[PDB]
Amino acid sequence: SHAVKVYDTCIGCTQCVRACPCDVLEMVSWDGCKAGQIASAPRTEDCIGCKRCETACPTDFLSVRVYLGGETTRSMGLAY
Amino acid sequence: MISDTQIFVALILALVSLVLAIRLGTALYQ
Amino acid sequence: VAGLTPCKDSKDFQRRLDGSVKKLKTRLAKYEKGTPPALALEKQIERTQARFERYGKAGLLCGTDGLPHLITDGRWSHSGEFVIPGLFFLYIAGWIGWVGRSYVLFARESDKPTEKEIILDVPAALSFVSTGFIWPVSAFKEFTSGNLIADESEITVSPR
Amino acid sequence: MDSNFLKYLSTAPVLLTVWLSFTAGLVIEANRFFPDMLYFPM
Amino acid sequence: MTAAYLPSILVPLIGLIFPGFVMGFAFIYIEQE
Amino acid sequence: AGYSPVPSPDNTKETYWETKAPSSQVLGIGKDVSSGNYIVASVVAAVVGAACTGQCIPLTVSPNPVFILGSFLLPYSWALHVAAWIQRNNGK
Amino acid sequence: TLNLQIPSPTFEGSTGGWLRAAEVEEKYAITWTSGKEQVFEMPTGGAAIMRKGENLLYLARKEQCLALGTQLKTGFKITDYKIYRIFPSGEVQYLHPKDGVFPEKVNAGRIGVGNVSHSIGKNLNPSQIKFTNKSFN
Amino acid sequence: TKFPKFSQALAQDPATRRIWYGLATAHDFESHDGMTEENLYQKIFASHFGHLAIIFLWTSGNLFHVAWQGNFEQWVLNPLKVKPVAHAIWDPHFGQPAVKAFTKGGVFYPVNIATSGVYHWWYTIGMRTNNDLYAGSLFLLFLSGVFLFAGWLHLQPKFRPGLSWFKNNESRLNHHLSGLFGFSSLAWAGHLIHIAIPEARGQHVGWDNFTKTLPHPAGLTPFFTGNWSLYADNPDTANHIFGTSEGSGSAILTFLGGFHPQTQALWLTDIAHHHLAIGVVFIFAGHMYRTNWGIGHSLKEILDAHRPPGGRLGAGHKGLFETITNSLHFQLGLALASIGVITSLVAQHMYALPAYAFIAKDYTTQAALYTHHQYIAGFLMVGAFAHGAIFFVRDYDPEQNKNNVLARMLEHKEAIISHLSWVSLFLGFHTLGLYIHNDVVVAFGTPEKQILVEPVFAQWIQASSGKALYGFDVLLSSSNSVATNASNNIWLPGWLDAINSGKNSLFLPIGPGDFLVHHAIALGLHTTALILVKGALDARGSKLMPDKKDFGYSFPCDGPGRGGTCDISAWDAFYLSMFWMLNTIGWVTFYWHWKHVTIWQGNAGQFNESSTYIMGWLRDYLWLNSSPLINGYNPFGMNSLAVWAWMFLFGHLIWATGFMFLISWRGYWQELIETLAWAHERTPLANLVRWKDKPVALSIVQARLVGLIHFTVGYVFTYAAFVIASTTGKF
Amino acid sequence: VKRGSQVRILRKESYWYQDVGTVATIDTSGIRYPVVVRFEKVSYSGVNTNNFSLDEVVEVV
Ligand code: CLA
Ligand code: CLA
Ligand code: CLA
Ligand code: CLA
Ligand code: CLA
Ligand code: CLA
Ligand SMILES: CC1=CCCC(C)(C)[C@H]1/C=C/C(C)=C/C=C/C(C)=C/C=C/C=C(C)/C=C/C=C(C)/C=C/C1=C(C)CCCC1(C)C
Ligand SMILES: CC1=CCCC(C)(C)[C@H]1/C=C/C(C)=C/C=C/C(C)=C/C=C/C=C(C)/C=C/C=C(C)/C=C/C1=C(C)CCCC1(C)C
Repeated sequence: SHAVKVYDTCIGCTQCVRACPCDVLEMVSWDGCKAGQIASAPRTEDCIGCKRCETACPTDFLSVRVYLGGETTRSMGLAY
Repeated sequence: MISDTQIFVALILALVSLVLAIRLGTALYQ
Repeated sequence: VAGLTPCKDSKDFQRRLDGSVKKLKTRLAKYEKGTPPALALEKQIERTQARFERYGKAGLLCGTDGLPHLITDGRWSHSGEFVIPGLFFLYIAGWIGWVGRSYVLFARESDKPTEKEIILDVPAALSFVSTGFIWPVSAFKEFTSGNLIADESEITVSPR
Repeated sequence: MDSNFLKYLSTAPVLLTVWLSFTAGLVIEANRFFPDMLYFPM
Repeated sequence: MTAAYLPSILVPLIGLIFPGFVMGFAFIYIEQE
Repeated sequence: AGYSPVPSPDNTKETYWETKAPSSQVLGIGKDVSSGNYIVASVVAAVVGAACTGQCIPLTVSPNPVFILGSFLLPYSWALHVAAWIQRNNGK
Repeated sequence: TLNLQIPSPTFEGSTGGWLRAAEVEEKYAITWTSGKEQVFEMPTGGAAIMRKGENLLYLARKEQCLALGTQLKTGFKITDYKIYRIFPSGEVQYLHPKDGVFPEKVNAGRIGVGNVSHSIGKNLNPSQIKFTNKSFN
Repeated sequence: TKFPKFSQALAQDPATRRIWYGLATAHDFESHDGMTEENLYQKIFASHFGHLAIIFLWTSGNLFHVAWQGNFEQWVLNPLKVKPVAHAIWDPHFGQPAVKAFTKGGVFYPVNIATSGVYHWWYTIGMRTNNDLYAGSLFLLFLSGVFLFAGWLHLQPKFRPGLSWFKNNESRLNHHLSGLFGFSSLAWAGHLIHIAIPEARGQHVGWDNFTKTLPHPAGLTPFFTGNWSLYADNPDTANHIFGTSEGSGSAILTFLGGFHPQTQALWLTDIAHHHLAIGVVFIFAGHMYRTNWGIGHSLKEILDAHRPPGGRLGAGHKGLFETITNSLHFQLGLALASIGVITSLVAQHMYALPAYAFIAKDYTTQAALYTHHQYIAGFLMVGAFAHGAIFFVRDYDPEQNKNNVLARMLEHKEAIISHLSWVSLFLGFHTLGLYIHNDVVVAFGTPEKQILVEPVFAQWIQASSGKALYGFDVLLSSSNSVATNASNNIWLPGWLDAINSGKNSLFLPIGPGDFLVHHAIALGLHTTALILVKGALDARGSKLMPDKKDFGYSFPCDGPGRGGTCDISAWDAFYLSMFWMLNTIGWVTFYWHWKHVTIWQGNAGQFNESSTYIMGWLRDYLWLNSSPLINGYNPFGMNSLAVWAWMFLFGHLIWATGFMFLISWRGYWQELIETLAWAHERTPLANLVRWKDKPVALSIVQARLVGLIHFTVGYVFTYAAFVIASTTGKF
Repeated sequence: VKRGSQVRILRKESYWYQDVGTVATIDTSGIRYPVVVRFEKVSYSGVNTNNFSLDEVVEVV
């Protein structure tokens, strides 16, 4: 599957979580940002690689990165 | 001018080279 | 003379002139005298003859094909072929670039630089256009005063 | 003249069109009165 | 049996049999668990 | 970082230098030669090479082997004079 | 848990529905309660009528299920949509509102997965992680 | 699945992407699962052995087919009149008209006429009978077998080399310079003296004769006495009929210079002397680096020591030793660039200075060889830059290359790229502008208004080499110059005879058309270099994707996030540079072919006059010379050029097909294939059959590659057909 | 660096590397990247603001 990673530049805006067509990103608690929340990628096996999370990211270069890796049915979005 | 015996010797050498090529292909595939 | 012959005394050049004039005269033979077509073709013939005569007297060199060739090596006998025209270009181009850069800085120090760049302040633009006539000394003055070249630590660059 | 109309004339495409038409006219008239100049006369 | 028969004996082989067998074996190999 | 160590020849030293001149290990077998020796060698090599080159400039169908050999001293003199500098600025 | 007896939104049928891969590998389901009988757009194509009460729908992709859920949440004001994944064994799983609350808002209990303790500029180089098991993080 | 045994990520793919990517990544060993450095190097070693075996088998097949189905024995008699046949044709699709049309070469069965020049090459070497070619083919088969066995053996546990051996630079350099290059050229000189020259003089020398036949009447006494000049006395007369003893001499080593009159090629004695000299030079060069003894250098020491004290290069060449030795991609790029330059040189020099007898009069052969080697050169240069980029992505270690030349290149990459872009725009703007100016004036009927610049610089170089056509009187055109007086009695007579005769391609006369096309070539080289250099330098990162090295070399994109990131990879830079490289080589070969065609028909004025505007190229080169090719077959019959006409249209077809993949992108096809899969699954009597790999559309990078391959095949085949058919139909 | 001060960016991955921005606020709570810098030049993503650490910004003269 694709490898989705989050970095400390995260500000907890949550737009990455709201932009994901699947449910791959969720907000968890953190102390490194004013919002007190950081993005996490627990369901990375459902990622398709659209990079909508990357698009909906306001930090200078992204706090969330999608590295496209091995392809599966779910990653390829094959309904057949 | 090139005789059938000459062509057959060439074919035998080609077959030997094919056997060696198969051996090398196996060894590389490993 | 360099590797070719002067165009003023080239049979190929004379033949090309004769061919052009003969084509024009053949076109003219089918038009009544004094009609606009006849006058236009006669003027074309005159222009062709004047062009060939001027090229011959200019000192241009012509090859076996009968067409003028340019010696763009630096020879002063052929400066008018590339160097002096090139100097005129460089003058005009530096004028344009200098005034454009000046206007860019002027708009940079404005309330809305983008607005100044899409909707121009033509009084200031014409001011800079006028300034552009001594761009060589002005550009060198900028360079020596250090207002032209930016420091390596003040220009954004991608990571290695 | 209306200042808004003057700003509209100052807009980039209008100025580019006018300036390049002026330049084309300059070159065309130069070639009309001094044609076939393949060289700087020296 | 002269060498002049070798083209007619071989070209059909090299052009239809060798490709067919290679394609079949490669298919079996690529689609195999 | 997992690359295998790069093998180098025996007695391979560190020749990197940011000083005014290299360390004189750059000159190898001639590291102990004197700067005056290098100067005299360079001058003699230049003269002999120039002479032997002039003796062969209009090359004939049968050039002299000794002149051919000595003509190679003109390129040699360059290295020698460079070495002279190096050895003068390394203390010798 | 999922109740397989919930009625469906009286769809008229389409060629965009699930296929043999749904019966062989995975088939997703979405259940939601509606206050009235509205008309919504199927993620596969066409219009359907949702019922007053509980509606169960079957799709082939989690993305289709979540697109339908987003349509319900935004177009309508239905936010009680639950998503499940069903295998041929019949092992229904629960996926979308995993922790009963949508991921867009933090909730106590979640553990960060895939978080890195530096910026992207601090990643190692492939030369540094070559012929080694190190990770570029 | 276990198809891509080297990648579980592909083996577990449920689609056809697994098969495609297993095909396309089979030879990227570094990326394979569990690949160690030792295994990598040993596999590369064995693969090199196999590649050498393949080359030997290919040359053996050429020799065997020319010996069996060829007309070599009746070609060596009248080489200027007989067409050399490559191999027989056996196609069960041919009609009787096709068989009759292809029955040529003096044989009685359909044949292909060779355009490779192997006939001339072998004749010059000394091959005269078909038995010689057959023996050569046998030996090359034996050598292929030997190298295959070597490759298999060096994969065995007790014979697998170690990395301390693979990274031993000094010994490999010494052996390659001394034996592979030096002693190999010395052996070629020995061959040319013992076989080629006696064979060219009508004396058969072979294994049954060479141990009793003296290459020179004096034997080796002149060599072992120091009287080496005795080996240059009595060269071949100007009336020597190649292959016969009439007019022959006894010299074995000379420096006559120029070309043999009858054969119109370089003297074989000159070639032998050349090879002997470079052999001894290479043998000397191969004793430079240190090995198991104390003498020699160490490349690490030299590299570290070479740092200018001014500091304008920083740390100089410190760390480059380790970088190059540990990066196979750096070595691959260096080798590819050097081989590309050398093959361009091979093309440029082999048409100006033919070395094989009567090759110059085989017009189609010469054009085919030049085009072949120029295209190979461009491919190799593109590969060199691609592997430089791959090195930057994968093998570059900044800490190791702390402030050396490489790090400085990366530091001012912006300046480099911007200046390269400026020079490209400069060249393009002004070259295209001059071409359009000429087009418009000629169209309006005023060709005298064209801007025609005499290439006085190139003409000056020609005059310096000794061309008296242009009046410059510089170095060798001047009879009182020191340059002339120095070589007047060694090679200058013959060299001047060659240069100042219009019978050859040596320093062809040039004009404003040559000037303009040369600046077009400069534009092409600079723009291809721009694309490749930008790709290599931005491979590690850019302002858009400052972490590209994490994603690698050939990822598809980074999404539509920051305004769009299509083609943001160094692989994509390569993909575009391949269009530009195909454009530049097309220009080069167009120029070469048109100039030489006009010279061959004797109407060089046509080129001199029409090369100055693009309509001239479109009309007097393409349109004019495509007639015989497109008439290869027609409603009224067919001839042997029908195959080339068919391949012409084939190239057009595949080119336009590549346009499909290059313009149409994935999403459309993925949504179409979805409907196709639905249809197959719901069609009765066909749903009984089911795919084992889910049918998916091609990936983004895969589609780019496939379109590029189709485009390149169309390019190459179309121009091959055009060049060969037009040359063969005009002469 | 204080509020309303010109600071040059020193983060290499930043669109504004070696560029000047204005500090809008500095959070003393103890977060990883306290300072907030506003720029006139918009980035590729369209954002003209970012959060930086105190070691990635240098005050200009
Ligand atoms: C390079 C190899 C090759 C060879 C040797 C042949 C040979 C043949 N082709 Mg051609 N063909 C080829 C490539 C080749 N083709 C390709 C690449 C294409 C695709 C464009 C075609 C497309 C093509 C067409 C469209 C036609 C031919 C036909 C023919 C036949 C010649 C005309 C004739 O009168 O025969 C015909 C007379 C006969 C008596 C035919 C007997 C053939 C026997 C039965 C062959 C044995 C098959 C073998 C058992 C299969 C083993 C399968 C295994 C590998 C898995 C002949 C059998 C013509 C034909 O009639 O084909 C049947 C024909 O119409 N070919
Ligand atoms: C001897 C020199 C040499 C060597 C040793 C290598 C080695 C390598 N190259 Mg390659 N490369 C070379 C020359 C070389 N290259 C040249 C000259 C170029 C410029 C064209 C390139 C451009 C290049 C790129 C851009 C890339 C590589 C890559 C690689 C690596 C993976 C190879 C791979 O994927 O195989 C591929 C396997 C194949 C079977 C190739 C299929 C396609 C070929 C071209 C066939 C198409 C022609 C068609 C079949 C003909 C039809 C005929 C018609 C009549 C119908 C490998 C280390 C890749 C890599 O790993 O990079 C990190 C990579 O991305 N190379
Ligand atoms: C009627 C003939 C003609 C025409 C239509 C053009 C048209 C053009 N020229 Mg010009 N050019 C001509 C004759 C002509 N040239 C001649 C005879 C010469 C020889 C002297 C040149 C030398 C020349 C150069 C050296 C350059 C051009 C460039 C250009 C293009 C952009 C110019 C520009 O943006 O100016 C607007 C001005 C600016 C944007 C300011 C910056 C650029 C100018 C040219 C700087 C001038 C001063 C500077 C100190 C010169 C240093 C030159 C040195 C590095 C060699 C444009 C297509 C430029 C180009 O192709 O760039 C890719 C370019 O750099 N031309
Ligand atoms: C690589 C060189 C080469 C090439 C390109 C060809 C090409 C050809 N040969 Mg072959 N041939 C070769 C070497 C080669 N030959 C050698 C060395 C011999 C002597 C043993 C022969 C003996 C031979 C005969 C007797 C005949 C042909 C024929 C033919 C034609 C049809 C193919 C065929 O029947 O092959 C059959 C080939 C064999 C049975 C044995 C040789 C096989 C070679 C050694 C394979 C080499 C593979 C290569 C190194 C690597 C492949 C790369 C991979 C990516 C595919 C065709 C023009 C036939 C024809 O119709 O000619 C007009 C024919 O009658 N060849
Ligand atoms: C004298 C000893 C010797 C010799 C003869 C060779 C020979 C070879 N080694 Mg080397 N090698 C040596 C010592 C030697 N090695 C030592 C001591 C080591 C360990 C330190 C190695 C380690 C080593 C490795 C690790 C590898 C090699 C490889 C090779 C092969 C290189 C490819 C090739 O054939 O290029 C042929 C090149 C030439 C014939 C000359 C250069 C070509 C230029 C362009 C000149 C062109 C000439 C002429 C104009 C062409 C026209 C001809 C005709 C068509 C008209 C080659 C067979 C590679 C290989 O393929 O292994 C199987 C390889 O991977 N060697
Ligand atoms: C004929 C087709 C064509 C043309 C004209 C160009 C032009 C260019 N390419 Mg190339 N390119 C092409 C095909 C072409 N490309 C193809 C098929 C590909 C493969 C995808 C590429 C891929 C490619 C890459 C990857 C790169 C280039 C680059 C360049 C530049 C090279 C320098 C140059 O020549 O500047 C001179 C400029 C020109 C020749 C174009 C000027 C056109 C006219 C004459 C100008 C006047 C306009 C006129 C006033 C408009 C009036 C109309 C209006 C009223 C509507 C230039 C912009 C490089 C670049 O950008 O370098 C800076 C670069 O990186 N190209
Ligand atoms: C002729 C004769 C005389 C009397 C007795 C006899 C019965 C023998 C009778 C019959 C002989 C016969 C039928 C001979 C047959 C000849 C044949 C099959 C010849 C074919 C030869 C093929 C050859 C080389 C192929 C070489 C291929 C190579 C390197 C491929 C390279 C490789 C590739 C492509 C992938 C990786 C592995 C490797 C090996 C590096
Ligand atoms: C000797 C002689 C005879 C006649 C008179 C004349 C004046 C000509 C005189 C002098 C001739 C001279 C000096 C000729 C000069 C030729 C030269 C310098 C040719 C060089 C061409 C260079 C080329 C391709 C370079 C290609 C570079 C490439 C791929 C680089 C790729 C790389 C990249 C992109 C990243 C790092 C790794 C790597 C592999 C280095």
